[PDB]
Amino acid sequence: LEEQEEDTFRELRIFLRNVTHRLAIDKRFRVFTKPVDPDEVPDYVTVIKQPMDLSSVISKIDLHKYLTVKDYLRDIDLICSNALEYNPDRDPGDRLIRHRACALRDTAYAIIKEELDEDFEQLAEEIQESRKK
Amino acid sequence: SGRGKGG
Repeated sequence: LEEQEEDTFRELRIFLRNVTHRLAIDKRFRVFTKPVDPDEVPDYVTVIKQPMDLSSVISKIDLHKYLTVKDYLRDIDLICSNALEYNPDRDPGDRLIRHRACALRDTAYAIIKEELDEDFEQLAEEIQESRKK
Repeated sequence: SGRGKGG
């Protein structure tokens, strides 16, 4: 019956956990594995309204907040876009974190492009569509 | 931008 829809989302979460783990253990992305700490960056909350990082993405997977890879990528994109919005481009550290943000985005999209079945993704998007009704 | 990290 409609068990098939839950099976789709279970398989989607298992896939997302795997992709996210590969990102989180990549040394390039260490800086994105924990939330930005206001004690170390006191002006961060004055720039960035919707913080995101890989530990929060893992929590969101487990609490069923991603029904599609589209929505998952929205949060990977948000990690990157927060980093490019917040961080200036004035010293070598700034350039490094900005290049890392783009690489996080590019790496996640490339894994998805390579490993995600398009008909599987499309089914997840269309179930989400039917549940909007 | 904000002021950046490491400061």
